[PDB]
Amino acid sequence: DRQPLNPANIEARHHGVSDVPRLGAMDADEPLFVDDYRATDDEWTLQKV
Amino acid sequence: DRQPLNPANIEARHHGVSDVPRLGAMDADEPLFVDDYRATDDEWTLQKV
Amino acid sequence: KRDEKHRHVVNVVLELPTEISEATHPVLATMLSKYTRMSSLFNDKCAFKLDLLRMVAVSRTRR
Amino acid sequence: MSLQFIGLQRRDVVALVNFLRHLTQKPDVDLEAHPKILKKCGEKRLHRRTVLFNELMLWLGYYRELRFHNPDLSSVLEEFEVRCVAVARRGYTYPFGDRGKARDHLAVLDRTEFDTDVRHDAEIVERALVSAVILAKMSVRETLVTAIGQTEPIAFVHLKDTEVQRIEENLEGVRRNMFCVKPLDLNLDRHANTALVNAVNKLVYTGRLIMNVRRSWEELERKCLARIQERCKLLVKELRMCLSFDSNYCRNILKHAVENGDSADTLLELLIEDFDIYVDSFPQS
Repeated sequence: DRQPLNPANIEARHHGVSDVPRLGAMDADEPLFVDDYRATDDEWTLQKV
Repeated sequence: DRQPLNPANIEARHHGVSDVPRLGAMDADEPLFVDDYRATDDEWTLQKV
Repeated sequence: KRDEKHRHVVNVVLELPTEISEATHPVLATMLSKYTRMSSLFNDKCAFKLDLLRMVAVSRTRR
Repeated sequence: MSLQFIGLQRRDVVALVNFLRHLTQKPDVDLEAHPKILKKCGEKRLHRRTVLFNELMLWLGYYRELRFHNPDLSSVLEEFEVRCVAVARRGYTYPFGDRGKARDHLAVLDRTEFDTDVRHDAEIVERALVSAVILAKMSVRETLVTAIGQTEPIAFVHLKDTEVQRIEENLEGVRRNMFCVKPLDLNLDRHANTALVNAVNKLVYTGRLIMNVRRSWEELERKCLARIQERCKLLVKELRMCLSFDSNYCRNILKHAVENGDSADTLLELLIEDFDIYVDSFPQS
């Protein structure tokens, strides 16, 4: 959006449990859900290359 | 008296009703009784002049 | 009564045909209770259908 | 004090005194908001002068209980002062992008001092709050709006949207009931935010609480004095029809205008003190 999405206040997503509003907000621009895994700089380098 | 009367908790007025303590306050100096129609400045300068 | 809410959601939001219902499907029998309490979002039926698909998938997993 | 009416049954009287006894326990404290306590004054069943006199006595008891229940302002102002000094110290220790634009807004934040009146407090907290929120926006390096002649909106920074809905629900509950307090079970401190952002969030919570309390109290007192003055005008123009002793006594006690709170106080005192004179003038049932 116009503002940065820096802190962990915007991103959260479950898997396997019923979560309808993350599907209702799917294609909306604000929340940007994430899979709760931060790849290290090694896999980051691998993805980059 | 010795005290400034600008404490507005000393002043009251009643007209056309049975106010006995106002009639007790004849020749009394502490509670001043002033009508609840304060004069504006235009009718103040006329009184002055 | 909540029966009208159940039939309304299963015939308008879900478009589930008649041969499959909460008397025939236990995942609907456990998701009706969480589909009543959602008041809005009824214009976008597709999100409810996708949630129902992923719930009936995750109920039928051996892991 | 016996807030004594003239027309209703005693169940209505003890219901009204229970209502005024338990204003602060009740939420949404407004006479227009509560229908049944307003229409229990006896509309369309009694005459006009009696229902208007009972509505006047209802509004005067209402304003007496509004003055009675003490909106206090010491703790909120001292917490605002310690919090504004704390966020100023958190602003000096924090590294921003540029320092002059942060510096004069910090200097604005150093000039947050108050008087004993509260008329200027509700306008100085908005400049304190826009300075605090632009420090919050420049501390994380987010793009603030820079239109010509544009103001920054008083917004919470870096919060979850359900937490925004919960805190605005609490502030709306403050806006409905000024005396009652609903506890903030939510903790504002989050590990995913800087301590400066936590300080600004506490500042904006305190400042919005101050603004909502002052605004709600102001509109309530202006509304109730306006309705009292309209009611007493209706009484003095309806008492012009009868020219008796007791009707003239009621006109002379309804002569005193109600522009001040103590005027309403002494009007209620000398209305209920000399009650038995004018009561025969009004028609009952």
